[PDB]
Amino acid sequence: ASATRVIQKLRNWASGQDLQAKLQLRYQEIAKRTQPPPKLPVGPSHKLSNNYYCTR
Amino acid sequence: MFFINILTLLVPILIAMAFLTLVERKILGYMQLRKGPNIVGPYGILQPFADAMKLFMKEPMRPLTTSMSLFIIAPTLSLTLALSLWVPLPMPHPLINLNLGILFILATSSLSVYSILWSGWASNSKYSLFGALRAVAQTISYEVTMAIILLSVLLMNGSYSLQTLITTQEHMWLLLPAWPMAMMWFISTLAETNRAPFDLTEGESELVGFNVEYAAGPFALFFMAEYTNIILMNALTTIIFLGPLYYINLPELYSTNFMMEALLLSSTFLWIRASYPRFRYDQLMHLLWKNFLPLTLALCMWHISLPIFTAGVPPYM
Amino acid sequence: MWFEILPGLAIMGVCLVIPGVSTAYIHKFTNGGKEKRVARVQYQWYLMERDRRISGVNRYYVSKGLE
Amino acid sequence: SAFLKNAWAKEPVLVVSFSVWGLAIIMPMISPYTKYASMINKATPYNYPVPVRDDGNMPDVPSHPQDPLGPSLDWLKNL
Amino acid sequence: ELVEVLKRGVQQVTGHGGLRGLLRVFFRANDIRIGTLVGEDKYGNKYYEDNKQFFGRHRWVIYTTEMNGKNTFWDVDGSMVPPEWHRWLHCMTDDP
Amino acid sequence: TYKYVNKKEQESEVDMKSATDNAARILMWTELIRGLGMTLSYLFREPATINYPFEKGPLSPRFRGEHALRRYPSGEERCIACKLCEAICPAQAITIEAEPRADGSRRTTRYDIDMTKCIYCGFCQEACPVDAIVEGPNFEFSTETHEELLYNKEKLLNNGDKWEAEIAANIQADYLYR
Amino acid sequence: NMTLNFGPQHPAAHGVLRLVLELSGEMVRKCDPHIGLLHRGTEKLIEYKTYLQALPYFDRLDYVSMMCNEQAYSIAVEKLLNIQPPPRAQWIRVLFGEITRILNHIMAVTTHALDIGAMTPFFWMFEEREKMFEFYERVSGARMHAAYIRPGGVHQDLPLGLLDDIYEFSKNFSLRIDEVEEMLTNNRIWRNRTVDIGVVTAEDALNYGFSGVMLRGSGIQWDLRKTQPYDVYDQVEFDVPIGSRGDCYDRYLCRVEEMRQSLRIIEQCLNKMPPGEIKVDDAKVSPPKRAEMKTSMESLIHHFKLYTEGYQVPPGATYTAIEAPKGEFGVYLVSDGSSRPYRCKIKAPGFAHLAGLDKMSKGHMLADVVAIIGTQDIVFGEIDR
Amino acid sequence: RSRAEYVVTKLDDLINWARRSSLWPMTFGLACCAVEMMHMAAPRYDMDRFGVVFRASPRQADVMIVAGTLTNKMAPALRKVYDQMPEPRYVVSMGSCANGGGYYHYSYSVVRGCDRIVPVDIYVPGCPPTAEALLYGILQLQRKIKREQKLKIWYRR
Amino acid sequence: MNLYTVIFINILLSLTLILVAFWLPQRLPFSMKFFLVAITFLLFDLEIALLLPLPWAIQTIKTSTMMIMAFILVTILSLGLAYEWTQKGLEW
Ligand SMILES: COC1=C(OC)C(=O)C(CC=C(C)C)=C(C)C1=O
Ligand code: SF4
Ligand code: SF4
Repeated sequence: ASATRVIQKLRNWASGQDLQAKLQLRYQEIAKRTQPPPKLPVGPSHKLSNNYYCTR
Repeated sequence: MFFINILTLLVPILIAMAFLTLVERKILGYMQLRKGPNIVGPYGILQPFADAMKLFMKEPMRPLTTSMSLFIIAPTLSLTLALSLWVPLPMPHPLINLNLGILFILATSSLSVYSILWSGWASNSKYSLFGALRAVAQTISYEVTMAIILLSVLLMNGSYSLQTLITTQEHMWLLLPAWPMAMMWFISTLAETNRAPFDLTEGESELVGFNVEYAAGPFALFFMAEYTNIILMNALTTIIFLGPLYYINLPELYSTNFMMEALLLSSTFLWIRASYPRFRYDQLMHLLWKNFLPLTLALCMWHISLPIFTAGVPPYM
Repeated sequence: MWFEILPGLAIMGVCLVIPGVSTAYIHKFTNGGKEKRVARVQYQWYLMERDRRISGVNRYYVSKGLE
Repeated sequence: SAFLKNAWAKEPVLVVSFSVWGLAIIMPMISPYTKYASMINKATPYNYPVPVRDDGNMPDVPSHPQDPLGPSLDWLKNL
Repeated sequence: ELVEVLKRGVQQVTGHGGLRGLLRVFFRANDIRIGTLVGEDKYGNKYYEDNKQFFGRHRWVIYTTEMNGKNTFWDVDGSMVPPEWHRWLHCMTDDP
Repeated sequence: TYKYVNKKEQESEVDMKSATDNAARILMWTELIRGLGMTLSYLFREPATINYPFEKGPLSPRFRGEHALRRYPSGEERCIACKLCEAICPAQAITIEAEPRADGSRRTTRYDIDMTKCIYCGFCQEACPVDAIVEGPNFEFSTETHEELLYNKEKLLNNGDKWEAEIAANIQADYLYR
Repeated sequence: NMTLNFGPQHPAAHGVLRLVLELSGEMVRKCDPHIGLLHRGTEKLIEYKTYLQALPYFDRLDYVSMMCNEQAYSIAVEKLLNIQPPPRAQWIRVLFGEITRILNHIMAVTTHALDIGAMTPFFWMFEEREKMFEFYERVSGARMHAAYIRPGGVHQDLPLGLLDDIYEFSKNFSLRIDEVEEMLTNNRIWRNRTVDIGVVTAEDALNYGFSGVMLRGSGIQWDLRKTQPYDVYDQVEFDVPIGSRGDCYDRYLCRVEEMRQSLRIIEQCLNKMPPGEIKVDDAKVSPPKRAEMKTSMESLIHHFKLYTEGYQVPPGATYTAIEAPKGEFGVYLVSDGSSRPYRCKIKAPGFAHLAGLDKMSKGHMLADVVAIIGTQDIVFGEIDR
Repeated sequence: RSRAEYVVTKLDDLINWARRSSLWPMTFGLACCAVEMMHMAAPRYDMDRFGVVFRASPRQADVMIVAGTLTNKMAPALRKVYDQMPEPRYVVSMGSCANGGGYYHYSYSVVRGCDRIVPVDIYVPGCPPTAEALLYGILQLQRKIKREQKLKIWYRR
Repeated sequence: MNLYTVIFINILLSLTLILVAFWLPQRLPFSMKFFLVAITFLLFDLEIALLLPLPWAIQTIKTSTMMIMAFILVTILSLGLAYEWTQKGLEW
């Protein structure tokens, strides 16, 4: 991006595609770092009852 | 003064040779989403000089099994013929104008095929000999159509002297007429400089042949030769088919436009390289002998007929 | 950005115009401000030589009606 | 004809190749200018035209180049 | 249009101090680009960020002139960056 | 569900118009020109390369990188020589021998990670109960001599002290996930 | 016949290949590929290593399709333990499995072109490949050689930003395939170099055990992903790109289609990934969570034993095949009751393909052989093992 | 400055700069480390920028990067290619498989390091040594090449 | 002479390079196809010769004979090519 319109137009044409819509270089669209803290889910078998291993 | 002129033609051309290499390593880069060499020097300007010095310093290796002359004659011949062919070129004024100028360029090019043959025999390793034999064949084949394409041109120019075309192309480029051959001159110029679409002479994936046993100084000289040629042949396209505007009062606008057209067509074979896969050895000869030679021989006859029945026989001299 | 390729091209170009301007002014200096005569055919060499004999030793010097 | 068609679309070089071979073998035969080539080149004066003695028995030869007699290239002019 | 790009170019060139500064950057960092100093570590390295540029090149470090004695004018190596500021440079943490 | 690639559904019979279009494709290299346009297009795109020393390719917190041994904030090295980091190392890289320190505490007399043997799996990071051995962020530790790559307890502990601040931040970010 | 060997250093030889060629002139009449230059002893080393500490080895057999390789060991060991991965993990393995087939195909299509002489396609896609590794590194910590897919379930949950970033890559990736699509699919020069080269007939392909795009390219309709659906390949919809004729072009076109079809599968996985746990909840098979091992005795005992000794999978033997990007990758794991395996025969799609080179490269030039190896997508790690 | 010592220090500085700026590497291409460099050659971390040749035949190669395990069947070859490289030549060992045996150290078919076969100048660590990590290693070779003082040693020899 | 001056500088420049380059640092591959090509090449190369004077011959007063001759030469060689194609020649 950050390309003068004319270069973009030349780009889009020479390529035959609207390459601007889907640029390869990433700009402020990528997930920000330090995404929020994760509280992951505990799966089955964590029941404190009727959880006999012999049955699983 | 003549020497001054000798220096003015060779030194600048050689420097241009060097920077073509840099330009080849940046235009190919940006096409492939990469900056190319910019860290050594400012914007990579010192990059060509840097590896030249690395190449000359590294030990030249003479294979145990190698001739020691057909080995050192080969790069000397390659650089000598290529730099020599810039001697008789109209820009617009030629350093040594020769009445049979285009025959000089055709003959001098033809001699370079030996360097490939001599280097391949000299190396005495299988990869080199196989590469040289196919290579000589490519180069020679692309000479037969290369020559006929010029003969068609000359017959519409009236003479073999490259200086005449500046007067032939005072109203229109010879591309408009004869475009069908330009294309065929351009493709043949791509073969004779062993550039990409036709780089089987020295395929890398195929036989990593011409410089297999050549490193350091010998590598460089051919190397230099190839790139100077890359320019020269492009420059011949820019005189024979794309005729730069000539004004007798100011001779440099001829050279200014010669500069512009040569750089763009030199840029084109750089652009061709990155854009196309390399042709097969027989696919390459299939093109010249089947696709192009019948087109060229017939269009050759059309260029002996166009003059006569259009009462346009060109003025000798 | 592509403009970085330009520095290299410029240096190539400057080095491809020098030759054409150089050869075409080291001629107009050595030949006395007049383009070096191109003697394609003998007649021209004759006329050229004739000129030499006509004045000095160099053909570029050119005598006129006042001689 | 049908092959001709495919030939026009497959192996479309030879077709063009031959076509030109012929068109160059025809235009010369039929053209309003073909004759000029042998004239325009004939006229171009390269070797000095040596003058003949005047026996005085020749009314065809012009006694002076600018005379109203002799050959003319007005055909070349306004060609 | 084109004038704009030339203009931003001037900004960049004139931005890194005087010509002295530009040459300092032009020749050792090989990039005349202006960003916002996000901090200067005790070693001397100066870190900058330009969120406008692509992810790859929005955060850069202009290394010091001398680190731990050694001259680092030209012999710049990555490890020069301090461990604290290493993750900021590699985008491990979005916080300076 | 299948899909034919390169299967011509039917035999389009040549029509002059079709033939011309094709012949033009062979004669004037039309598709070849199409390919040149694509590369010219990118020539105008911004290059994706990064100044390597000045800018660095992004690595998130789990990047394994270079081994380090951490210490408790107090200053007591975390490792208690349970030696299962040695047990689960796939390459046999970690060598640990231990003896009760004078304090009476359990500690490793010798902890040697052979980095040339190590394949940076990150299981040691996983296995440690006190999480004393961690995969540190640094990846730039190329060394002139092979011996430098072999690492004893003092190099790793020193590596741990140098990168502890970032290691702590990285473990802080990813521990909920583990 | 002028015997000439395609020595290892040559770039077209994938680093290690000594094809003894007999050149009947430039036409090559016989090839005797001498592999073994990268045999590392991968399957004799595994016998001395516990099931978890042998996972890493499976990321290095085919080194361009790491996770799909480690999904074959993970499925095998899981079968021998009669345990199944949790629902979220199975989607994550299918999500990572298709990122790997896009990654292998970008490898195979672009490096084939590098061999033929087209250089730009490699650079455009390789930038798209580091975008992808980042996804490996952000989920496992290793750009390649992750060790993420574990014998039971996967190792750690996806970071909280990965699925958005995989959408942004998949959203724009297809234009990138479209772009090399234009630059290397109709070039007369490519077609001539690739079309009608190394044709393999349908029955010959089955007999030579080709089992891959080489099987599908000649028209045989076989995908282990739809025929024998492993993991969740029963809940995702895709079209196998069967080619018609078998030339190296039809095989290229199939590889380009599978990249497109994988984007269709990746889309479904992001759209339908279930909330849940990433590893089976049996502490006996998958290691206990970091907080649990540091607060509950049953978990420390289970962590200590699993890391130090192992799963101790029940005695048995299984051959589990998954559709790895190259072809059918299968592990014949024979197991005694011990925590370390007894035998692990890695079937490499590639040992069979390289055998076919002599038959496929028949009546062909020195240059054709470079295309023939390129269209088998052979990585010598899998062949040499 | 004026001293035969100063002229001989400046001129190697020149000779060292040329070798440093243009290192044409030759990758054997063993195992997978070759991929982690094909990524260095690729656009995110271009090597050419630094003056590095993506593909160079042995006779025209300054640096050999051994990526991947050196089995006991490829050893006899590596040495040949190292021996056939032009004299000014340097080796960078990439991967725990090459600098040391790495996983596969104890195998019967793997040489435990390429240092046993070819003298090694920089050892780049990591199972897939990251691509920046190789780029740091190549840059470390450039720091080693700057320090070399061949002309100074000949003068005071 | 002017050419001689230029050329010897040209050789000197190349010999200088190779010399510094070497001084500063201080069995049966045969396919008739290949031979056949070389031959064809000269048959074509000779023809190129018989075709080279055509620029001077254009100005010949005859013209009719010129073209009649030139067209016959190009056509008979092309037929040579034609038979080369028809035969296994040119089919490598
Ligand atoms: C993609 O397949 C392969 C290549 O060819 C394109 C190789 O070049 C190589 C090695 C190549 C070099 C010289 C880096 C390997 C390992 C490979 O797997
Ligand atoms: S596991 Fe952690 S603590 Fe136990 S020994 Fe290995 S490092 Fe020290
Ligand atoms: S080191 Fe790690 S990555 Fe490099 S080869 Fe050996 S295993 Fe593959």
